[PDB]
Parts: sequence; C-alpha cells; structure tokens
Amino acid sequence: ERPTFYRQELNKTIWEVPERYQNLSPVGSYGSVCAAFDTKTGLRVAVKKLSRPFQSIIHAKRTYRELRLLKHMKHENVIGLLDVFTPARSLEEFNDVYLVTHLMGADLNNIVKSQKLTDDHVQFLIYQILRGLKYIHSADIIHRDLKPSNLAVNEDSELKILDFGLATRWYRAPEIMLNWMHYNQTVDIWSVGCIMAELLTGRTLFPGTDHIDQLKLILRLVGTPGAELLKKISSESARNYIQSLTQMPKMNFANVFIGANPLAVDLLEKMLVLDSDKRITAAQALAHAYFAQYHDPDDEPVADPYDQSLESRDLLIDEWKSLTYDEVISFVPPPL
Ligand SMILES: O=C(CSc1cn(CCNC(=O)c2cccc(C(F)(F)F)c2)c2ccccc12)Nc1ccc2c(c1)OCCO2
Ligand SMILES: CCCCCCCCO[C@@H]1O[C@H](CO)[C@@H](O)[C@H](O)[C@H]1O
Ligand SMILES: CCCCCCCCO[C@@H]1O[C@H](CO)[C@@H](O)[C@H](O)[C@H]1O
Repeated sequence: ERPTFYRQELNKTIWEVPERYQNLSPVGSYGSVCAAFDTKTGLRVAVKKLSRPFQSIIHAKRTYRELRLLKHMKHENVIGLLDVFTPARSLEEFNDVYLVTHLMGADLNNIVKSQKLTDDHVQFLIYQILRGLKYIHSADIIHRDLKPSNLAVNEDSELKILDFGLATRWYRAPEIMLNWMHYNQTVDIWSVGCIMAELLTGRTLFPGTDHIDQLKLILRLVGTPGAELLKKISSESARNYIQSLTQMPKMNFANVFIGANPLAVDLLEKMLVLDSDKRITAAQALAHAYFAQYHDPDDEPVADPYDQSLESRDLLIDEWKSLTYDEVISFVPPPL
C-alpha cells in the first residue's frame, strides 16, 4: 500500500513525493508548484506543496478548507484532485500536504494574449465558465474573484475554474469593490461579462487605474442606479452619496460591441446590470441561444450542498491537523 518516496530539492524547497511522479519541474508561486509526469497513469500533472500548513490555527484551518473544497469539487470545468499525499506515516509525523491535479500549463491570459477571439471560440470558452459556475453555485459557493488568472486553459481551450491563481480588480462586481456584505452568486456573472467582453473586443472592459476610476468606468457603461436599485441600499451614507450624483443613461451595448454577434451583445446586457438581483444566473445563461451549438441540458451537472460550516469553526491546531489527516487518508482517486 505505502508507495516508496524519494526526496529532492527544488527551488531551495525539499520535496518528498511517491515514485510514480517523475521529472519534477518548478513552475512558480499556499506553496510551490512543479509540473511532473505521473508514470502510474501516463498524465502530465501539476503538484503543489502546501507551504507551512500547520504552523498556526489559521494556516491549519486554511489547509483543511482547501483540502475539503477540492475533494468535493468534481466537474470538468472546476479544478479537482487526481491525488493527495503526505510523506508521513502517522498523525505524529504529519507536517506536509501535497495536492495533485492535471497539468493545464496556462491560464486564460496565456491563451488569449490580449487578442480578439472568433465568436465560436468565445462561445466555447464562456460556456465552460458558466457550466463550471453553475456547478459551484449549486453547492452554495460564490467565487467572488473570477478573473482570467483564475482560469486554467490548455492547448485545446478546455477550461477550469480555480480557487486561487498563479488588473487584479478589473473583473470584480461593483458591489464587491464597494464592500457590501451581502452578495448574490451573480457577483460571479458580472465577472463573466467582463471576461466575455474582453474576448470579443481585445480590450479590457473596465481598465481602471484605481478603485474609484474603475467605479467611474463601470458607471459610464451601465448608468447610475435608478429608483428600484436605490430603495435597496441600506447604508444611509452610501444612499445619499449616490443621489448626489448626476444621473447618467446606460450605454447601448450595440455601440460598445460594434459588429459582435447580436446574441453576444444580448447576453452581455443580461450579465452587466448594475442591480445584482437582475442579472442572469449561470443556469439561465447556459440556456441562452448564444450557446446553441454547445448547450446540453443533460450534461450540465449540479453539486450536492457543501457544508461551509465545518470550515469556519474555531478549533485548536491539532484538531485541524487531525481532521486534515483523516481527509488525506479517506481520499479516493477519480475513475481514470
Ligand atoms: O496546470 C496546472 C494545474 S491547473 C492551475 C492551477 N493554477 C493555480 C496554481 N495552482 C497549481 O498549479 C496547482 C497544482 C497542483 C494542485 C493544485 C490544486 F488546486 F490543489 F488542485 C493547484 C494555475 C495557474 C496557472 C496555470 C494553471 C494553473 N498548473 C500549472 C501548470 C503549468 C504551469 C503553471 C501551473 O504555472 C505556470 C507555468 O506552467
Ligand atoms: C457609495 C459610497 C461611495 C464613496 C466614494 C466617494 C469618494 C470619491 O471621491 C472621488 O475621488 C476622486 C479624486 O480623488 C474623483 O475621481 C471623484 O470625482 C471624487 O468624488
Ligand atoms: C455605484 C453604485 C453601485 C451599485 C451596486 C449595487 C448593485 C448590486 O445589486 C445589489 O447589491 C446587493 C448585493 O451585494 C444586494 O443586497 C442587492 O439586493 C442588489 O440590488
């Protein structure tokens, strides 16, 4: 049962892995990531060494949460695990945790290189994002920081959503920029809109220099809050500030996306509405005619509810450590 391990030093860091995994090579910035080859399956893989996983309660808690999350995410368009291992033989020697996933090689910038894509390519890429989003949203998880650097893409444009990555605010919902503390899943839809817009045009939709400039760019496009949106703002100061603004009309999107598929323009109008309750959901979007060539109602799976309460307890360091260890022990590789 216990595979044989071997040690070796990469970028000043000691890595201890099973023998199945050969030709380890660092690819960058928890911890550190090497591409490797998995001789057990024939697959190229990325391997992550968690950095200092059980050094403080907060490190411990974050480790547990990353492990839990990834073990529950099983979907073509969401990052998942092929393996999870520790050199340790027992809870007492347990101080390292390594996560294995399929090599993707590149994120969405790497694949796009600020260039305009064809409408077909655009449909395919956004479709996968929405298909992945539908899945995460069904588990009652909101991503909150969807951006191209949080999207793994390989040579054939097969795309996955990421928990954390390896400009950072250009994709954020305006309600997130303003630190509201109730949020819809549609904060994520907002981010899809900005991504899509960029892919159709070649240009960043809202390239602010800073927090306020970004909010000014957003207001130019989608106009100032109208009457329905105002009565939903509880903060009295926020409220008065907004009214103090000279009202501006929504731009028409046909003027902004000159010659794009009018179906592309339509969907984007449904993604980028200022009021979040009024934005298309990921499930409604997947049914939008723009994705006619890719939409399959029978292959857009949904997740079981993910208990977020287990991860936001206040446990001692050894409790988290032991719970993470069980999670390592109980792991089962996907069918392959
Ligand atoms: O291809 C992959 C796997 S998908 C990916 C994830 N991330 C977030 C960083 N996390 C990991 O890489 C990671 C590794 C193991 C386990 C896990 C866990 F989340 F826990 F499952 C995550 C990426 C960032 C950029 C591009 C792809 C990815 N990685 C990879 C491949 C080639 C690269 C590269 C990274 O860096 C650029 C040089 O070439
Ligand atoms: C909903 C509450 C919003 C508070 C934001 C108000 C603070 C914005 O103050 C802003 O700073 C910039 C110059 O420094 C300018 O671009 C703006 O015109 C100016 O009003
Ligand atoms: C410049 C003013 C920006 C307006 C941002 C509000 C648009 C988001 O929409 C609102 O946001 C909240 C989600 O956090 C919800 O509580 C509200 O129900 C929803 O209307």
